[PDB]
Amino acid sequence: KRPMNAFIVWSRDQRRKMALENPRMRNSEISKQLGYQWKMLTEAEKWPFFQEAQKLQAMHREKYPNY
Amino acid sequence: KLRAVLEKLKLSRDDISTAAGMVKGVVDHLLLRLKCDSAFRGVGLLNTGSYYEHVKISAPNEFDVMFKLEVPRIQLEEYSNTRAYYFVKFKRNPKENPLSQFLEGEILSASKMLSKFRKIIKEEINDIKDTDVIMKRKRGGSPAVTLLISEKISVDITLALESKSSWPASTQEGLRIQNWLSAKVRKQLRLKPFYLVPKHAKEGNGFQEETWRLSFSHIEKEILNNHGKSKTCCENKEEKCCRKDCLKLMKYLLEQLKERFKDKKHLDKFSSYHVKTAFFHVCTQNPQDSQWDRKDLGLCFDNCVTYFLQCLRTEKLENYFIPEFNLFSSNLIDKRSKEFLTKQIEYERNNEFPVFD
DNA sequence: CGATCCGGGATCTAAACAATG
DNA sequence: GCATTGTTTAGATCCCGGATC
Ligand SMILES: [Zn+2]
Repeated sequence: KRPMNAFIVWSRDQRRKMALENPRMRNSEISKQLGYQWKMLTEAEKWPFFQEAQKLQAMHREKYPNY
Repeated sequence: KLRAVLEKLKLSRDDISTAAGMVKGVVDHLLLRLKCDSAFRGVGLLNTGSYYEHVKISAPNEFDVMFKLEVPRIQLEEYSNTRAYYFVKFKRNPKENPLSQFLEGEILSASKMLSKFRKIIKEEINDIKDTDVIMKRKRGGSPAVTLLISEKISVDITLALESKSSWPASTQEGLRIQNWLSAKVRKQLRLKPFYLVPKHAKEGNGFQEETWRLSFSHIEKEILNNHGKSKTCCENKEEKCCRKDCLKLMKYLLEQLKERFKDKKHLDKFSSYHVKTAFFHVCTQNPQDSQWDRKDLGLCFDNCVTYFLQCLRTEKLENYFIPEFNLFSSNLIDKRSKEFLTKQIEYERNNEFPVFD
């Protein structure tokens, strides 16, 4: 499995904590709202997620020579 | 597997572009200043070698440029029973053939004409000052004028005689490519002229040097650039053949080995022609595109090694165009160098050719 | 000539790929 | 399996030297 880019690392938690409070059964609408939210965060609000994705590929790129 | 080794052999696009630029600039001016009623007036350019055949490796620093002469009505007398070296005689007296000043008696001076040829070149390379040019000394035997441009880019120029007459008796059973390519292609290919280049090195007493060597370098270029049993092999991504890739790595194998033994030792004195001729017989016995699938890169390579190994193991590799002529004849190479060569490859083959990296 | 078109190194565009009910 | 954003590559386009008439 290709490592999780900063969007997926951020999208796994928010979709859950939204679908609990929101009553939308479809994930198509919920994902549209997540992309709406990720496109509105500040670069400082997104930097730690980039650091996390770098640490993800840190032990997936030099431990698995496949891409 | 070894597919990554090719990336360390691809010529830089800017390297070939700048190198061929200065090479063309010297060649055209040299060719332009040539052909001034020295019977050279009809010299033509013939592009041969590992570059124009798209098998050049490492860096593009060497070129194989051939100058041809359309000398007509030539009668050839076979030298001894060599089946490859020939006297250039003239069929009839009346026409006053252009190279008549180079006629000794009834044989053509392969030495006087070649020295005159180098004379015209050495005169005019000095005059041009656009590019630094140094003429390498004629190497003992070498029939070629080796020019050295500034910072490598060596150019090997071989004066050749074009003969639009039919091929010889020696080539009658050669070019056995009927199941491969076509029997129709062979006829189409045989009608094309054959060329005459001065003999490359000493053999025998060292005199009677008026012998000439047959050259089918243009033939090797055509079948390499149209190499598939089906006409569209390599036209599309589907069914891309590995043919060129096999003798490419083969040339890198031997090229790599010659450098390795830089002790002025053995395994020397045989060029890529043995690799190219061996790969030629490989494609003969493998006349199907299915056998040369791209996925089986290591397999078709291994089959090409196998035939080279067997050519070594049998100690006989005949010229493709001339069957009797043996490039692995006992006179040409001692059996120990084949023992030398087979020792390496077999080690390198099982141990994955460690000299590549 | 030069007009054209092919082969191959160079470079681009596109779709597939990751987590998720 | 839907719809998002980012990364990665391969399937494709571009570009140029050679070549034949
Ligand atoms: Zn092919």
